[PDB]
Amino acid sequence: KVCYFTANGITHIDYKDTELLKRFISERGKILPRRVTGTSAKYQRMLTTAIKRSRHMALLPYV
Amino acid sequence: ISQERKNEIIKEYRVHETDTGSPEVQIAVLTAEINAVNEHLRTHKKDHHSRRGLLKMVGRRRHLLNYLRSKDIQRYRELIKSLGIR
Amino acid sequence: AIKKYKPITNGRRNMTSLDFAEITKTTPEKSLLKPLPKKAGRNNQGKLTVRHHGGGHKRQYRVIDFKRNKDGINAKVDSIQYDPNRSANIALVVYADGEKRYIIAPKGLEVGQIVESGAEADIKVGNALPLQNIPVGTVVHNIELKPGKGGQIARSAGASAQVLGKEGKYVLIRLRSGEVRMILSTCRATIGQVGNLQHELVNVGKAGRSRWKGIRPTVRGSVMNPNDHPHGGGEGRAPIGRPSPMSPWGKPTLGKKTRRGKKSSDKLIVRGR
Amino acid sequence: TMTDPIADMLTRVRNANMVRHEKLELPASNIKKEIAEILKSEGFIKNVEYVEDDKQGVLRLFLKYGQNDERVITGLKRISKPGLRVYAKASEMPKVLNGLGIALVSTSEGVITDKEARKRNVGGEIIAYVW
Amino acid sequence: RTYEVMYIVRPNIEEDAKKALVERFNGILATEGAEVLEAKDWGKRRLAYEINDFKDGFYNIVRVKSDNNKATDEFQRLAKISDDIIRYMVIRE
RNA sequence: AAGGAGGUAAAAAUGG
RNA sequence: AAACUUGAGUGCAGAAGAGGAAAGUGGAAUUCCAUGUGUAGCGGUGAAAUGCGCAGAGAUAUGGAGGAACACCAGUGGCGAAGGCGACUUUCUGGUCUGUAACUGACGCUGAUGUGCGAAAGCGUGGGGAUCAAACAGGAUUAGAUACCCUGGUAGUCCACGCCGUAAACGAUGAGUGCUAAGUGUUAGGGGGCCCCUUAGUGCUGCAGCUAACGCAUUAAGCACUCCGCCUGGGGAGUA
Ligand SMILES: [Mg+2]
Ligand SMILES: [Mg+2]
Ligand SMILES: [Mg+2]
Ligand SMILES: [Mg+2]
Ligand SMILES: [Mg+2]
Ligand SMILES: [Mg+2]
Ligand SMILES: [Mg+2]
Ligand SMILES: [Mg+2]
Ligand SMILES: [Mg+2]
Ligand SMILES: [Mg+2]
Repeated sequence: KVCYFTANGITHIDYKDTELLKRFISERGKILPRRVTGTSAKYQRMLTTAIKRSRHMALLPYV
Repeated sequence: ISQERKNEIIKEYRVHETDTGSPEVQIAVLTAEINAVNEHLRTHKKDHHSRRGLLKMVGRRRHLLNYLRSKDIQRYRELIKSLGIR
Repeated sequence: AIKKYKPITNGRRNMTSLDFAEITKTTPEKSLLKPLPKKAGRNNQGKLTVRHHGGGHKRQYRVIDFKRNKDGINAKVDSIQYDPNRSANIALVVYADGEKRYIIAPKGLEVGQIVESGAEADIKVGNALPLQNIPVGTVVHNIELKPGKGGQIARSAGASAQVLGKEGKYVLIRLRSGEVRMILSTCRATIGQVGNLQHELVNVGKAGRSRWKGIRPTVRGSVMNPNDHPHGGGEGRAPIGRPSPMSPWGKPTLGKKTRRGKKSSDKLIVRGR
Repeated sequence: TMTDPIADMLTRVRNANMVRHEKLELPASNIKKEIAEILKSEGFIKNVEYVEDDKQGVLRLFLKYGQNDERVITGLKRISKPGLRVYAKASEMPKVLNGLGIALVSTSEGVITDKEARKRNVGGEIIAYVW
Repeated sequence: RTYEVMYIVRPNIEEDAKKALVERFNGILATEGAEVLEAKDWGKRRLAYEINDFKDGFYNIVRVKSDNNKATDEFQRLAKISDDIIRYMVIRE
C-alpha cells in the first residue's frame, strides 16, 4: 500500500497539528501501529515523537 | 569542532592551497578534536563511549605522526612544536 | 571536602577533618564580635547542672542576623567565614547602604552573589521571605516560629525544611527531624539548605580533640557506686539489673517520652518525627 | 588486509575452475603475468590477456577444459608463503605428481618451471604446485 | 539556533493579569541576547485532561532565536516558580 | 496449504 | 633511491539512529495517610488456613505523601567494540552509512606484555525506600517439606562516589583481506527508466564446496593468505 506522508510529500510533522495526529491516534488515544496505518517507519518515528509532544502539552489525551 | 573552525585549521596548516589530506592538516584537526573531547570529558567524566572515540582519534594521530617523522624529520619537529603536542 | 589524615600516629589513625575550602576569609569582622566566656555547664547558682561541659578553646561570638528584616535593599556576599559557635559557616554580606551583617551561609552561596529579603524578593538561595510568599515545595532554612523574633529552626550544617502546603493563617512544613508541623505564614525563612554538608562526617579521631571542643568525659552509670547512680554497684561487671535503664537522676531513659502535655504547639504539630 | 597476491591469484583460479567458469579477471602484476604465461605454455589454461589500464592493469585468464568437460587443472597449491618461505636446490627440485605436474619456481634466471630449473641446474623459491 | 516555546496560563486569570504575565515572559525570552522572532496567542483551549484541576488553558506560542539558551532557561525557571503558568515546553526546531 | 521466528494469555492436590 | 592510487584517512554534499553524559517536565499504576458513605466480610488456594476486619475492614469518592518504571508506538526494526540502550524536553558529546572525486601517497593488518570498559549479585560511605523480595516468621502440602503454594517480611532492588571484574559475558563461531550459483523480504541511502541498477546493513530459502552427522552456505562452518588466543582421554581440579 501507500503512506500518507510519502504520498502527500510532507517531510515534517508538527506536534501542534492535532487534527492530523487524530488520524493516526486510536479511539482510546493509543498510537495506531504502522502495519495498520500504512505509514512508513521513517515517518512513524516522527509521528510517535509528535504525538508524545502533544500529549505532554495536553493537546492530545493520554488515555 | 565546527566546520568553520575546521576550515580555519586546514587553511592554517595546509602544505599548499587545496591541501586537505596532508599529515599536517589531519593531525592539526585531530589535535583540535582531541582537545574538544577532553574539555567535554572534564565535565562529563562518566562518558566512556565518547572517550573511546577520543582514544581512536589519539591513535590515528599517533600513526600519522609516526609516518611524518619517518618521511621528513624537520617537518615533524616543526609541526609538533607548532601544535604543542609533545 | 573531607581530608583523611595518614596514620603517622595512633592518635591520627582514622582521623579526618574538613578541608575548609569553602572559607574565603580567615579572620572575622571586628565590629560584629562580642566576648563569650565559658559557663562549663554551671548555672547562676555556680552549680554544675549539665554534665560534660568545660574547658575548650577560647571563642568570640559573631553577631548573626537571624531576623533578616532589612528588606528591599540588596546585599553582596563579601565572604564566607568560619564560626566556632555553630556547625554552619557564616557569610558576611554588605548591604547597598554600607551596613554589614553576618548570616548563616547556605549551601552554594558564593562570594559576590546578591541576596535580598522581603515579600517581593526572588526565590533564590539566601533570600529571606515570609512563608506566605514562599512557594509550596521549596527547601528553606532559618525558619521563624514567631514573626520578627528571628530564625530558630533548621540552622545547623546541612539543615533544611520543605514547605508542603498553605492553610489559612499557617503554612505546613516538613522539618529535618521528619516532623510535619504548622508555622504562622507571617514567619520568615531563607531559601535553600544550610551549607557545610560534610560537617557530620568528620572522624574526631582522638580524645584531646573533644577536649579542645570543650567536651569533658562521660562516665558510664554502670561503673559508679549505688549512691552515685541507679546502675552503680554490683560485684564485677553487672547488667542493667532492673526493668528499665535509668538516668543518673533516677528516671527511665530508654523509650520513655518526655514531651510535656497540654502544650500550645500540640495542635500545630501535624505528624511527629 | 591482502598479504599474498600470488595466493589470491591461485585461489581465484581454483574457485573459477571449480565453478567451471570460462574466464577470470584479476588485478595484474609482473609475477602473476609470468605465472599465467607459464600456465599457458604448459597447457593448463587456454589464453592470457593483459589489459594495460590504470591501477596496475588487469590479467584476463581463459581456462581450458578437455573432452567430457574434464578439468585440465586438477589442483593448485601455494608452496612458499609470507609466513614461511621455501627454497630448493637444483638437485633437490621436487617433481609434482611424479612429473605429471609442474612446480612454478622463481630463480635468478626468471620464474620458470621445475623442468627448466633442473635442466639449467638452478634452484630458487618454489612458488607453487600445479597439476 | 531557533526555539519554539509553548506555555499554558491558568483559565481563571484576569485579562490585565494575563497581559502583564505574557508581557513579562516575552521580555524574559527576549532578554539574554535572544531575539523574539514572533509571539502569538491561540486563545483559551480545552485541555485533554485536567491540569491542577483546570479543564481550560490560555495557550501562548513564542518563537525566539538565540546563540545560547540563557533566556529559555530563565523562562523555564520562572515558569516553574510561577503559579500562573501550568505547562511549558521548549523545542529546538 | 505446509513449515520456520517474537510476544502472549487461562488451567494446575499428592504418590506410583 | 624514485613514482602510482586501487588499501587506509582527509575535504566537499547528504542520512538515520532506545549510542553516551547532565539537568528539567509529564501521564498511568502500586503502597501509605486523612476524611465522607457503608456493613460483616476481605484475601487467598487444587482445596484451605495463617493474616487483615465489628476499635468499622474490604468496596467506593476526594485530597495529600513518596519511591520506582515508562502502556500504545514496537517491527528477523535501530544504535553501540562488548556489556548494553525504549516517556518527553534542552545542553555537551562518540560512532556509523551514502555520493563525489579536489587532497596525502601504503601512512596498512594483527597484536604477547600493557591499559580501559564490562549484565546481575556483592562490598564501603552517604542518601533514599513505592513495588518486588534472598534471610526470616506464620499457614498449607507431605511419611517428613529447612521447598514448590499462601500471608507477611529485612538486606537488596533506586541515587552519588569508590570498590569488585565475573555470567550459557553465546552466533557456544577471533580479527583483517580477497574470491565462489541463485530466489525473496526489510532498515538507511544513491543512480537510470511501477520497473531496472546500485551501496551498506538486517532476515529467510538454497547450489557448488565443506561436514561424523546435525547442518553452514556472499552475514560460510566453502576456497585461500597474514597475525593473535586456545586444545591434546575422564576424574582429581579450576583444587593444592
Ligand atoms: Mg553528655
Ligand atoms: Mg568502682
Ligand atoms: Mg539507688
Ligand atoms: Mg545493678
Ligand atoms: Mg559476675
Ligand atoms: Mg547491582
Ligand atoms: Mg513469599
Ligand atoms: Mg569466563
Ligand atoms: Mg565461550
Ligand atoms: Mg544483504
